[PDB]
Amino acid sequence: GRDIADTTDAVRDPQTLEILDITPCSFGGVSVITPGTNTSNQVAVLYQNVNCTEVPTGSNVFQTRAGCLIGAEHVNNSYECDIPIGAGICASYQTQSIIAYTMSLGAENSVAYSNNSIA
Amino acid sequence: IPTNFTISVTTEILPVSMTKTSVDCTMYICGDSTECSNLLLQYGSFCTQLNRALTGIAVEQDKNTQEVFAQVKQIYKTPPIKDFGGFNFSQILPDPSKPSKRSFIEDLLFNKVTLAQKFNGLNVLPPLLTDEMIAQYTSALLAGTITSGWTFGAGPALQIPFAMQMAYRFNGIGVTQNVLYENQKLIANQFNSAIGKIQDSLSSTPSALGKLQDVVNQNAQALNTLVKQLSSNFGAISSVLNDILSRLDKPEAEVQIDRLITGRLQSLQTYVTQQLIRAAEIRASANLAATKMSECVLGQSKRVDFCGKGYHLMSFPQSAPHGVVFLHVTYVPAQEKNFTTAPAICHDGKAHFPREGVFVSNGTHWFVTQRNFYEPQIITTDNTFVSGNCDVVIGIVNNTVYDPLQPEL
Amino acid sequence: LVKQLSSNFGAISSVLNDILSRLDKPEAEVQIDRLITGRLQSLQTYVTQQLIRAAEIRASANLAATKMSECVLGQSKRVDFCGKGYHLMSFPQSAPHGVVFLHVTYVPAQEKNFTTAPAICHDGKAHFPREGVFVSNGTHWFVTQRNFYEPQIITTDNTFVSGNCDVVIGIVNNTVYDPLQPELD
Amino acid sequence: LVKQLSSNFGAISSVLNDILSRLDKPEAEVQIDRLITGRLQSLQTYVTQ
Ligand SMILES: *[C@@H]1O[C@H](CO)[C@@H](O)[C@H](O)[C@H]1NC(C)=O
Ligand SMILES: *[C@@H]1O[C@H](CO)[C@@H](O)[C@H](O)[C@H]1NC(C)=O
Ligand SMILES: *[C@@H]1O[C@H](CO)[C@@H](O)[C@H](O)[C@H]1NC(C)=O
Ligand SMILES: *[C@@H]1O[C@H](CO)[C@@H](O)[C@H](O)[C@H]1NC(C)=O
Ligand SMILES: *[C@@H]1O[C@H](CO)[C@@H](O)[C@H](O)[C@H]1NC(C)=O
Ligand SMILES: *[C@@H]1O[C@H](CO)[C@@H](O)[C@H](O)[C@H]1NC(C)=O
Ligand SMILES: *[C@@H]1O[C@H](CO)[C@@H](O)[C@H](O)[C@H]1NC(C)=O
Ligand SMILES: *[C@@H]1O[C@H](CO)[C@@H](O)[C@H](O)[C@H]1NC(C)=O
Ligand SMILES: *[C@@H]1O[C@H](CO)[C@@H](O)[C@H](O)[C@H]1NC(C)=O
Ligand SMILES: *[C@@H]1O[C@H](CO)[C@@H](O)[C@H](O)[C@H]1NC(C)=O
Ligand SMILES: *[C@@H]1O[C@H](CO)[C@@H](O)[C@H](O)[C@H]1NC(C)=O
Ligand SMILES: *[C@@H]1O[C@H](CO)[C@@H](O)[C@H](O)[C@H]1NC(C)=O
Ligand SMILES: *[C@@H]1O[C@H](CO)[C@@H](O)[C@H](O)[C@H]1NC(C)=O
Ligand SMILES: *[C@@H]1O[C@H](CO)[C@@H](O)[C@H](O)[C@H]1NC(C)=O
Repeated sequence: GRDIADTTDAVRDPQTLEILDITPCSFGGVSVITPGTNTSNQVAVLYQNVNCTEVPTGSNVFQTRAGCLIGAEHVNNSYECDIPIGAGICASYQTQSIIAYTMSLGAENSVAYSNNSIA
Repeated sequence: IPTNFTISVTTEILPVSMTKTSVDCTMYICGDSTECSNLLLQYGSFCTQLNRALTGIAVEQDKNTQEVFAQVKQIYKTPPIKDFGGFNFSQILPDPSKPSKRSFIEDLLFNKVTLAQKFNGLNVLPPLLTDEMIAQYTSALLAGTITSGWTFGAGPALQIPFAMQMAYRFNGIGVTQNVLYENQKLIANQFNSAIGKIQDSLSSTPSALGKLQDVVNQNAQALNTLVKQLSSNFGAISSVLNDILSRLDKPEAEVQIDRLITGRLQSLQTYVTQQLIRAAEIRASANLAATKMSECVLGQSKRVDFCGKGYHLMSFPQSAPHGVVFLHVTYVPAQEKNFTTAPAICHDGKAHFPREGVFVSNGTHWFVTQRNFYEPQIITTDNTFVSGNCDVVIGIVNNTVYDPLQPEL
Repeated sequence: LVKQLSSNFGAISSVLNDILSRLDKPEAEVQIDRLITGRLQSLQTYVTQQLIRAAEIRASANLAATKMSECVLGQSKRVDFCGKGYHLMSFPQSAPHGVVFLHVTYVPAQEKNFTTAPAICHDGKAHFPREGVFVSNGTHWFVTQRNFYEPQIITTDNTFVSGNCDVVIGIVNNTVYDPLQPELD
Repeated sequence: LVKQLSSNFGAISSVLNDILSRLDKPEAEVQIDRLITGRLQSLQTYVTQ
């Protein structure tokens, strides 16, 4: 066979004459999420664009849109972006570990709008 | 001098960001071939140079988005009672019934722009801010400008009635407050219609968002081109690295592999070089968009044709896939009338000049008018001033200046 | 750029003197050509990057020059062009490879809510404020400037009249104190 | 860009016809490929600038 560009993507077996599809093994970029080494030696590792079922720990494992994040503790809180990860997710170091969270866009406010009032 | 006016809304489209691509240089060139990888190392840090160049711009793409948006320290909400003096913003305000919390118009923008995925060492990184987050910033800016005018762009957000806010914006273009208040229904109606017309403009005028679609198309073409180059076979016996390795001996393969490496190095270097140049173009666009955000959303600019054609009153931002859309609200004068004029009037031997206005003639009588709207008034000492005699002004005409106080004696 | 000199671009060694010392003409020529191609490409890459980076700096310099002209040599009305707040002035300071601007801006504080209206009705006429806004502290109406509360008495010298009061949405009844009355009496 | 054409980028001659005339097929191919690389480099340089 052949893909839109190149590579067979499929072959016919010479003895059974069956067709097998060939999918390249999973891969992706690996990045280290760290505070300064003059602050802490604990880091978290992100495997980019992979599933949580891949990369042969538990508890400190969170799946995000950007890939599989291992070593950071996910919380339901929000803060200013510190170490940006992607898709609204970022991490920060607090004291005694690395925390993963959805970033805040700022404090909320509501203007006391009225047809007859000004400030 | 115009006796009427039209409030119109124009749409401006500006790109803000690119696709945050990344490349595994070794995987692109060598893949899983150990022999090819060892040869690649002979080219030094080339592989790292490309990684850093692409990373640089990948980061820049979030910087660009953050500069255009995130111009607010607080996220402002829209009041539960939308009494804005008759001005209907329902098409630009977020629609709560949808999970994306987008405005009606924003959905049109996202639906019109169109965004095989084989991984050969090439990949794509997500934006730091999500579409929902951008919508929240857009909504904050919009809620702010509707309820607090430009005050939120300076310090604290200070509440003001929308009708009075417009009065300031009209005054800001040289048109007195009388014009708004006495025509508020007309103005609100023209505005509401002008906004509704946006839907037709975006629905038709096919595609419309050419600028944003072109950015997407260019990035997609660049990646597709880069992939296709793998098949070129740059002087080597075979485009397939495994085919060379399985057919030739070691030193025999090395001389063929070097050719594939050389060509692939050129292909990657070319791709990155172009991305750096395109990134600069987008950065400039983002800087312009950010400039406009600050000058046309957080205030009213006096820069001609910088914020739509006509006299600028206000604008509203809307999000878009890889950019920002500005809706510019401008004042354009209409229904011109021919009047006879003069630079000054000769009274009791003294030359009278108009104060914040111009002298016009009805044919039999002279009046003071404002510019950009006729609204005439009788000539008195309150709307004129005196400087010297009447023998120095060229084109000066005769007339009486009336009742400073004489009726009250 | 320097580290790339040590790279052996398909040659037997990355040291030119070594190639020249150990090989004769017909063999050295080949090894040398390999290093030339590699080094030339590395240098071309360097220059290309410098040109692109230079463009970024040029744009920054153009912005800096623009800002100095508009922020230091005058007062700008461009929002957030001179930092947050209303621009008063800017003081430049030198720096190693750039310029630093200290932007002085006016930022309003400690706001209070007042009752307002677009106009006042007096003797059937619609009175509009001149260079100010009508406010009320709950019992009395005043006219003040927009950017700093200063409640002045509403008089004929602070207002102007258009037409009647049947066309204004939020007009309120009040008295405009014509300053001539006490001068006439 | 034009002057770059009159250059032997490690080649025996800047002229393709001379290469084809003087060398046989398997030898000319190498010299031609060499000029192609050099001349493409010149076009890439021109366009980049
Ligand atoms: C090989 O030939 C045998 C018959 O001798 C047949 O049954 C079998 O399916 C063929 N293919 C394979 C994979 O054995
Ligand atoms: C490391 O952190 C300490 C905190 O007290 C600080 O004094 C020191 O200068 C820092 N060193 C470096 C290299 O940052
Ligand atoms: C991971 O694999 C499981 C298989 O059941 C699938 O349901 C899940 O959606 C996958 N997650 C991602 C991020 O691909
Ligand atoms: C905190 O996040 C976890 C994620 O699994 C969730 O199960 C839990 O309910 C959240 N707690 C609160 C208070 O939202
Ligand atoms: C003034 O605004 C504050 C903040 O919204 C509000 O709490 C207060 O009740 C308002 N006072 C009046 C008189 O509107
Ligand atoms: C201005 O034009 C509109 C139609 O566009 C009309 O309805 C309105 O009455 C006109 N106003 C004046 C003062 O003529
Ligand atoms: C705004 O326009 C929409 C159009 O569908 C209409 O349904 C809505 O009632 C209008 N709102 C106001 C306040 O006029
Ligand atoms: C003003 O005079 C010019 C003379 O050419 C004429 O064309 C124009 O229509 C007139 N405009 C009005 C409003 O009468
Ligand atoms: C304005 O012009 C008309 C003729 O077009 C004239 O009848 C009228 O009296 C003039 N206005 C005044 C105040 O005289
Ligand atoms: C305008 O031009 C005409 C040309 O004949 C001249 O007679 C008239 O005096 C001029 N008026 C003014 C104010 O210059
Ligand atoms: C204007 O008034 C003066 C008063 O002395 C008179 O002499 C002059 O002729 C008048 N001009 C015209 C055009 O009537
Ligand atoms: C403010 O309100 C008080 C009554 O609470 C009133 O007597 C006073 O005149 C008003 N205006 C000023 C400037 O105090
Ligand atoms: C303000 O809104 C109320 C209803 O909430 C309405 O009765 C009142 O007339 C409005 N006043 C003005 C000036 O719009
Ligand atoms: C007071 O204001 C109301 C507003 O509806 C108006 O109807 C009424 O005539 C005004 N009172 C006087 C004496 O004008």
